[PDB]
Order: sequence, then structure tokens, then C-alpha cells
Amino acid sequence: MVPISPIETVPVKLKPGMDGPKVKQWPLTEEKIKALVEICTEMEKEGKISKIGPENPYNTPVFAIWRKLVDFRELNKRTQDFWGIPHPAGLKKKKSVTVLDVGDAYFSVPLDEDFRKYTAFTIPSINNETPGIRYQYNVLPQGWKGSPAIFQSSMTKILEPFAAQNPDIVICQYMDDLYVGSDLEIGQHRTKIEELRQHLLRWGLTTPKEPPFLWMGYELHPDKWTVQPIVLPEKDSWTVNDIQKLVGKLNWASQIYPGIKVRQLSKLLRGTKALTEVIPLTEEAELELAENREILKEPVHGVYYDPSKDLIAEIQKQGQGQWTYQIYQEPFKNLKTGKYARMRGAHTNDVKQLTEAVQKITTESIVIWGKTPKFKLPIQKETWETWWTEYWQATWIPEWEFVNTPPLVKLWYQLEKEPIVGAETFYVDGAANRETKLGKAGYVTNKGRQKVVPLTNTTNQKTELQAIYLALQDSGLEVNIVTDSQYALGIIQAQPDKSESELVNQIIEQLIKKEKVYLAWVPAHKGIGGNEQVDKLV
Amino acid sequence: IETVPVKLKPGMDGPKVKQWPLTEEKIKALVEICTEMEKEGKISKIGPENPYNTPVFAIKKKDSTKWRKLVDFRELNKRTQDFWEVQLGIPHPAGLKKKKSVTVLDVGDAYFSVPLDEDFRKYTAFTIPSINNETPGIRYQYNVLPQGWKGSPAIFQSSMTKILEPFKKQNPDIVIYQYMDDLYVGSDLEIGQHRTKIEELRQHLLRWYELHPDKWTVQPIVLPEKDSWTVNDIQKLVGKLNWASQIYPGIKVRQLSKLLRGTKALTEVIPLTEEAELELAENREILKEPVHGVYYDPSKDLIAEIQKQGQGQWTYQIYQEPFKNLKTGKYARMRGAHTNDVKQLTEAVQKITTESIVIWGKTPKFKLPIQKETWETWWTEYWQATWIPEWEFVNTPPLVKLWYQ
Ligand SMILES: N#C/C=C/c1cc(Cl)cc(Oc2ccccc2OCCn2ccc(=O)[nH]c2=O)c1
Repeated sequence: MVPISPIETVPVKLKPGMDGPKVKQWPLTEEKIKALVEICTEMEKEGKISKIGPENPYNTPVFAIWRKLVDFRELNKRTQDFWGIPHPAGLKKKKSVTVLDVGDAYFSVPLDEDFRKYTAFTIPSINNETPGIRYQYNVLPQGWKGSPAIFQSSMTKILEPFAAQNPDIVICQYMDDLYVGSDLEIGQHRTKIEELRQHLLRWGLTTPKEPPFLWMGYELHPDKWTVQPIVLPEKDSWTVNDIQKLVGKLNWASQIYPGIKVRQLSKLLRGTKALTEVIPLTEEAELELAENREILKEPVHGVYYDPSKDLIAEIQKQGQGQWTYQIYQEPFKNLKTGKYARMRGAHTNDVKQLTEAVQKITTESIVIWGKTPKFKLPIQKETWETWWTEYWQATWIPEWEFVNTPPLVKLWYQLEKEPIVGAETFYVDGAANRETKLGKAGYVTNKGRQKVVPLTNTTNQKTELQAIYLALQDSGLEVNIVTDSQYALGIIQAQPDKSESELVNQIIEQLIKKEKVYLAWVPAHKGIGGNEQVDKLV
Repeated sequence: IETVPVKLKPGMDGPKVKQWPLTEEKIKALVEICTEMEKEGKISKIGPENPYNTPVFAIKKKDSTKWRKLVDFRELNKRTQDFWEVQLGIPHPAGLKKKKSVTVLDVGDAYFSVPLDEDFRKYTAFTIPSINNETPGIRYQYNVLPQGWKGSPAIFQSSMTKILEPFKKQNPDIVIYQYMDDLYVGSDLEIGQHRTKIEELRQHLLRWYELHPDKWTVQPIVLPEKDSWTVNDIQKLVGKLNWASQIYPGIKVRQLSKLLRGTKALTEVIPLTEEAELELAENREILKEPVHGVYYDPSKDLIAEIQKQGQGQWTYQIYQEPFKNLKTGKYARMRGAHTNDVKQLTEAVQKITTESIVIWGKTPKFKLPIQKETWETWWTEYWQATWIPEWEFVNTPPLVKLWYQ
């Protein structure tokens, strides 16, 4: 016998305040009992388990489905605590790639000896006329909380020296599998695979498909990668669970297929939670999903990563707060794709959303390729310049170039830094009665121009915006507007190009029509002239 | 040479904090550095039995192209037992902020000579991440004292005292303070003599940043001096004065508002009356005094607010309760930061934190005028400091922006 190298165990304790599990053994049938007896017998012969006595009050329940099923749930609660999938696009193309999944994984790794007392279980004898047979685990049990971590740690420990000795190959270690790859000739590669599995055999790790590989919902071909086929359910009644499943699937599909839109479907899930409900769809949603099946008509593939070439990301605005991106190296060959949906705001603009998307793509890139890509953005250098220089918040985007592929991102209006000479000065005000919801909004100017509009079903903020809107409507191409409202100024200083308040949107449109707008603020009630609280308070 | 027992606060477990994505170069630098540190017994690899984790990344200090390892100990620091020693809670050396010049040094090399409590080591666990999760991350734990932990200088206080004992008795006029990995040394001397003294001190360390607190500013609130006043001018004035009235009690804007009466064009010149000029004068006199009843409470949190003024300039305020400011300041500094807002902001946060460390002996909690995601994405690239401040994000534009300009 060639002595196998010992795998040093991992010291394991339980949670403080809790003792080992004690649970009764459920009554089984006779066939189950015999099957379990046979299994445990041969397993004991293999050295993966050992029989115990009465000295072990801890008992974990067991079943049979033959295959043995041990339920560690309670032990999983009382066991201590232990320490994302790789993305195909990040994988660097190699000439040869071998997949080795170690068989009888957990059972090949010994268990902490002092912890073995807690893994005990009982096989009920026939008609309970005899003491139930007692066993305990000498190795890592299938279904234990601490098995995967200990297994992968041991595997890493073993694998380390082979890697350093073979720098000309690259080894990935995921869970129960190893994926080796090299640019070596298939002969040398096969040889080194043999050396590797021998090296694993020294520690007693038993190892055994071929491209393409179906792995984690993907498909890996030698020169390209994709996703496993997406099942699209079709029904006249669309439930909430259907929408969750479909959102998940579409999201999964959008890492490669460009142009996927989940917005309309995600809107249907707001405040629902009812697992069965029949929800009709808007025409926008129907055309959306039709274009989704249209995108899913002829499949396309992603390529692998080459460290020497640059990493490039290009973003397009899809409208309705939706953004789409493609990450590639050479033209028309994508490493991966994706999308960005806007955060839930009150008011917003395109530049902000674009920035957010850039940040997202940057983080994802740093995860996958470990670096920030060069960006191609549908925004002019001058636009970005003006924006970031005049923005009250600090903002930055990494290295990028302008690509002209409409719709472009632009600034729709720009407020003046200083009051405009020869431009009429509109002093505006608005107010409401919080009881009757009645209010007024209007303006007075230096040319004597005045207006006051009465309003029903409104509030102070609404009237304070309304006044500004009126000032915008009734004024020429250049206007100075004075307001006492910190709210309105707070909104306009955020520079939205779109809002969920129609009033605000109307204001925005008015601003767009203007050549020059100077918005000035003054304290209310302090008796500032031109600011008239009396006109709106009658 | 002997480990002093260290535990956590009652009812608190070790920090479990997600490691954020790192760029390839930083990962490599961390790998090399940690290999070297492993060979020196400063850290040792660990197994799955250690669920605890603390974030780690890599930086570059001033005037150096060599990478440095930076652990983020914030969660561990707050979970670390409040450290009181035989020092009896040493009061801050408030003669430090009064000094002519102050030099900051990195003493972190020393912390690696002292062993750490064996039970506590499991809490220092960190992870070097791998690109695209292709291999499990490399996990270490500290043997010696880690830089960045609040317990490290606390434990090393005695050693540091025994080391700096000759220097302090030699020239008592030189103030010495210690915060984290950094050692601050004040003097009234000349910059050359200062630097020579610093060489003397560092060589005195071997055998075992230049600031200017006197040149630091406490900013008064000022009003414009004009021959002619437009409607807009007076309106802004009334705004700033009304704002300041929240702080200074005696501020009254009524006679200035009396000038604005009627509807006039923003650009129309309005002559000041006698009552108005008198009011403005009284306001000026009021603003020239300090603030009434302003004190620093060590049992309270320090808040720092930063406003972006544009053209590379930034303003800030350190306070405890609103409208009562312990300090205010302005940062125009231009070094290679012209085209980058976030780099500027980062260096500003560093400056303010440093000043705060000098004055109160502790760092403030910043309120940053930046989106969470942008900051979180880019802040580690520009960060040269060994400690880290806490921060939050203000996403609503302040109206007071131009009132500090
Ligand atoms: N089941 C299963 C397999 C899954 C699997 C998972 C990972 Cl994380 C990596 C992997 O293959 C690689 C292993 C080592 C280095 C590079 C590799 O890939 C580089 C790209 N590539 C992919 C497939 C192919 O045939 N050729 C090829 O060059 C395979």
C-alpha cells in the first residue's frame, strides 16, 4: 500500500449558548430500514462512518429515498458560522480546457474528530423491539453547513503547490469542480492533466465532459460563450410568480442579448405579493415583449477576454429611464452586454442616469476583468464640461470618448449666474389654505405687468411652483424671476429634464423655450418689496 | 514582547464586512506585500473556521511609487472595546494647534514588533480577492499589531513613551501627539531647523507632511462694501443677513428690506438711506464678534459639511450643534486635481480630517455633496491617508452655498 497524505482537519465548535441537537427518530418502513442497514454497513466497511454507544445523547433524524438522507437542519441551526459565479466573458481564451469534477467529494475529506460526536444518527430496528443502530460520521456529511467551506479550503491547500510548479497552466477552482486550461499542445496538456489528477490521488481525491460545457446556465464553446436556451411561458393569464420568473429570465438573458427591456413587467410587481393574479398588459408592454421575442429569435454569442486589447464600453439611451450597454474589444464582437434602470426618483435628468450607468459598468468591469473600460458615450465633451463644472455636487466619469449615435444626452436649459440687464423682473408668489385647499398664485413686474390666478385643490408648494410657471409663460425670451420659495428653487437647482409632477414638467418645457433665465431667491415675510404676500392671501 | 489581553464590547461579535472589488494592479501589489509579510510572520493564512472579515485595499503615499497596504478597520474599531489605559484617558494636547509648524510622520513600522492577543487575532481576518471569482480569495490574519486598528496605538502607548522619553526631556518646547499610524510633532522653530529636528527624531526612532496651524484660518462672516447697490445686491445681502441671524442674535434686516419696497428691476441701482447704512453698520459690528457660548463637547459627535464652490474651491464647516461652528475653512489648493471633482473632494476630506485630528484629537463625520455610488466607486483611488473618517451623503442642494463664498 502506498500511504496517502493526511488531510489535517478543521477545528469546529458550536454556537455559544447552544448544545448539540437532540431529535427523535421518525418511524420508517421495513424496506427503508434494511436499505439503510446495508448502506451503513458498506459505508462502515469503507471507513466513512463508525458505530457509537449510549454515551452520545445527541441524535440526528434520518430517512431513506436506495439513497440515505440525513437531516442536519437542527444541527445546521446549532453549528457555528463559516466563511457569485465567475463570468464567462472574463475568462481568457486558452487552446485546451479540461473539466474535472471530484467524485465522492465530501467523503474524501476527514472531519474534526472532537466534532464527530455531534453527527450521530439512529436507524430504527424492526418493530422497535431492539435498540436502534447507532452511527457517526468520520468525514464531511452531505448536507452539513460546514462541508463546502472546509472542502474547498482543503482542496485549495492541496492545489497550491502544483500551480506554482506549473505556471504555464491556469487552474480555476469553483465548488466541487476544477477547470484547468493552457495554450500547451493537447499532448502536453493531457499529460499535465494526468500529473494533476495523480497529484490529487496522493491525497486520495478521486477524479474522472467535453466542449461545449453546460455550466451554471451558460454554454461554453472553445471560441465563444452564450446562455442556455430561455424558456418563455405563454398564457392568457399572467400571474405574479410568472412575472417574477420572467423578470429573472429576461435579466439573465440581457447579459448577452442586446435590447432587453424589463421595465413594463417590473411595474406590474409594485405592491402585489399575491402569487396568483391575472394582470393585463399595456400596448407598450406588448410591443416590448414582442420585440423581446424578436430579439430572442436569432441567438448571438459572446467572446472571451484578451488582456492585450483594450476594454471598451458603449452606452445607448433606450428612453423611459432605460439604458443599455455593450462591453467589447473588437467591433461587432461583444464580450458581454447589459442594461441599467433608473433609481426611483422624484425628478431626474439624463446626465445623472448616464453617470450612474457608468459607475455600475465600472464596478461590474472591476469585478469581471479587474479594470475600468474606456467608455463611448452619447454625450458631447462640451455638454459634460458645462454640466460637471456648474453642478453643485461633485461628479466624475473615467476616461471616455464621444460617439454620435442619437438620441444624444444634452442640457435642456441653463440658469444665469447673474441678473439679466434689460430683462423684465417677475416677482412671483403663491399660497394656499390648508383647510379648504383653496389658493392663489401670480406675479408682479417692474413694467407694471401683474397676474393673479385663483386655484382649487392645491397646496403651498404647488402654488409656489405655479407662480413661477406663470412668470415663465407670460415673459419674453429673457427673464429674471424672484421667488421666496425655497422648495421651487430646490427643485430647479437640481436641474431635472423630466419629473413625475406635471407642473414641474411644464416649468421645464417653459425653461427650454427660454433664451436666458435668472432665478433669484429672497426670504419670505421679511418685507422685501415686490414680494407680495397680500395678493395671494386674500 | 508580551501580549496584553484584548476583547470586544459586551454583546458584540467580530466584524463581518464584504470585501469590495479591487483592480488587478492593487490585487497584485497586495499579493506581493502579503507574501512578504507572511514570510516575516506578520500575518498567517487561515481556514474556514474564521467567518470574520475586514476590507483591504492598496494605495500610494506622497512622493512614493511604492504600494502600501490599507485595511479599513472602522467596523472593527467601533466593535473594539473602548480602550482606556493606565494613561487615564489622555486629554488632547491643545498646545498642538497653537504651534507654528507641525510635521506628520508614519510610525506604523513599529507596530509590527509587538505581538497581538491570541484570542483577538480572529477578528483581524481579511481577504485578498481574485478577479472574476476564479479562485477563492487568499485569507490571512494578523500576528503582530495591525496598522489602522484603534487598539494598536493604545497598546503601543507605553513603548512609544519609553522610546520618545529622551527627546521630550531634551527639548520640552516640542509637542508630540500620536494618532493611529501617524505621529504629529509641533514646533515654533524654523522650517530648516524643523526638518533637521525631524531627521534627528526619525533617526532617534531608527535606533530603537508639513502643516502650519498658526497659518490656519477661522473665518468671519463678511458683507460687501459698495458705492452703489442694485436691487439684486440688496436682495442677496438681505438673504445672507437673514441667514446669519440664525447664528448672531442682534441681526436686523428691516431697514434694508425697506429699500426694496415696490417692484424694481434687479439691475436698478438703489441708493442707501441713512437708516439703512446704519443698520448695515450695526450688522457689521455684530458680525465682528465671536459666537455666543460655543464649546467643544468630547461626548458629542463632530460633523463636517463640505460645499463645492466651483473653480477648484471648496468650503467647509466643522460643528457639533447647528449654527454653532467649532471651525470653518476654505480650500483652493491646486495640485493635479483640475479636471477631477472626486479627487479634489477626497483630498479635502483628508485635509479636514487631519485638521480635526490636530484640534480635537479625533476625526469628524462628513456630510458629502456627492452621490453615494460615485464616491463609493472612486474614493479609494485618490486616498493617501492611513485612517478613514465616517461619512454620509447630502443629495439636496444647500442654499447656503454662496453664503460661505
Ligand atoms: N463545466 C464546466 C466548465 C466551466 C468552466 C468554468 C471556468 Cl471559471 C473556466 C473554464 O475554463 C477555463 C479554465 C482555465 C482557464 C481558462 C478557461 O476558460 C477560458 C475560455 N475558454 C472556455 C472554454 C473553452 O473551451 N476554451 C476557452 O478558451 C471552464
